[PDB]
Amino acid sequence: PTLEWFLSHCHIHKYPSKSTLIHQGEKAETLYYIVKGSVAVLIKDEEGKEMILSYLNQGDFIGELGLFEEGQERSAWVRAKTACEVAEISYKKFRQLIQVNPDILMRLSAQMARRLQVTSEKVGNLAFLDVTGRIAQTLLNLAKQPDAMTHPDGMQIKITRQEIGQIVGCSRETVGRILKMLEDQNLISAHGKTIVVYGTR
Amino acid sequence: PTLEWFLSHCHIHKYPSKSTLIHQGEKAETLYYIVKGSVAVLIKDEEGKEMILSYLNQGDFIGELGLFEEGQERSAWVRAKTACEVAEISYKKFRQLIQVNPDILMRLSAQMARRLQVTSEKVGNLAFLDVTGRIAQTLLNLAKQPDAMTHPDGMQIKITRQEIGQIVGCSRETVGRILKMLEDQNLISAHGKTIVV
DNA sequence: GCGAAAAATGTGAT
DNA sequence: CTAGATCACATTTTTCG
DNA sequence: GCGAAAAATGTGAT
DNA sequence: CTAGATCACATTTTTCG
Ligand SMILES: Nc1ncnc2c1ncn2[C@@H]1O[C@@H]2COP(=O)(O)O[C@H]2[C@H]1O
Ligand SMILES: Nc1ncnc2c1ncn2[C@@H]1O[C@@H]2COP(=O)(O)O[C@H]2[C@H]1O
Repeated sequence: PTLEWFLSHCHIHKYPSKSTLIHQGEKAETLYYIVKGSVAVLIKDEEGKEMILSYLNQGDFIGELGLFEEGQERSAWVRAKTACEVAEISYKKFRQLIQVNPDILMRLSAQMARRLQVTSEKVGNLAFLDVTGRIAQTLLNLAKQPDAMTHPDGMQIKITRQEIGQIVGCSRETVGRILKMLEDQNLISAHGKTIVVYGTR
Repeated sequence: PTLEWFLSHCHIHKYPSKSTLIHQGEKAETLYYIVKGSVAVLIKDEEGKEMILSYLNQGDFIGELGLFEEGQERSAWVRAKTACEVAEISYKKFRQLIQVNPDILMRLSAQMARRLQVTSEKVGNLAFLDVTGRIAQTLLNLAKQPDAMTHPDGMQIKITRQEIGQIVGCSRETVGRILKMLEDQNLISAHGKTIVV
């Protein structure tokens, strides 16, 4: 399949858990593709707080927002979540490749298009909702996220309050008090391993 | 170049001051092109409010997200800040134009990455800044803009308080109560006009 | 599948 | 314990015929 | 090159 | 008016050699 033409030119490498895959600011060097495992992508403010903006899992393409112009600094931080294998090709060679088969360039644009639907939703969520709203919404998202392991009354996830405050944009104390709130209503069962129960699965 | 070959196949239309060229929610088929004019992409909440998620101008492709996922919704709302001239091609045709001269595709994919980029910044200005912070860089970015006039020494953009309010995500009454404060803290001077120094 | 050490947490007036 | 929202309604600024 | 209506605004506790 | 951040350390639970 078309993928294998790229995945052959693209050098697979092992990256351990927590291993800072890409750093913000550097200069657009390679094009990356996750052949096993997962990744987190985050930015930080005036200086200090990091905020997650997306994860990405098997089959995505990291760092492609340079590719179409020259001299772009890295957009943001990309830090491995679980250990993963991120294969890669040099920008210059990607282009030459695009012409010998452009239906992978097609496949890239797909991700570069959907990621902005998701991201424009985010602006939505941080402008129109309040933290309880964002949290509730996010838990549903994460249930959808491939990470989840089923539990006989809803999708299970083992994430942490610190991280929710980080995706949600709020101090982890408020995560503590709201996750408690949605528990004393039966929307949530929660001990480190959280299960947001919506019935159906 | 690749541009004039591409365009030709596009029914060209002249939408007037504040038309609605894409209603959010509806069906996707048209990949538009502003051959002249300017757009304001919005998102709206079922209850009253909206957020100016982007300005788009001449040269920009529009309604591009449908194209790879067959069967979809029109992500947001495109309105019209001035009389424009927009071109149009059926997606399934555009897809054929891809597979004969693949340069036009790049030009959209590049239109995207720059967007993906500026929007991810928007995300952050919301999770990290004061209203003052926000209004402030909004008065800066609004000067890196095709429609702003190089006033005596600096940029003179016109844009109203409710307008800045929609971009920022803050109330109108705060916006005014605040930007005129960036005047004592001599960063701007205004009067309908916002003569960012 | 350990248990020492490393990380996450939560509670309240302002 | 601080930032920014929410009240109507005249005064004020802007809109082209 | 000028006059109505029309958009937009400011404020002030809380 | 009202929502959440927040300071600081006991205590609880999750990571890793
Ligand atoms: N909003 C976003 N959503 C998803 N991925 C993003 C977003 N912003 C940046 N990225 C990714 O993060 C990478 C960091 O810089 P690159 O230009 O290498 O490529 C970027 C994209 O792969
Ligand atoms: N983040 C964004 N920045 C700029 N324009 C956008 C953004 N999100 C959506 N749009 C544009 O608005 C269009 C709405 O309909 P489409 O999804 O067809 O395609 C969308 C884009 O062209």
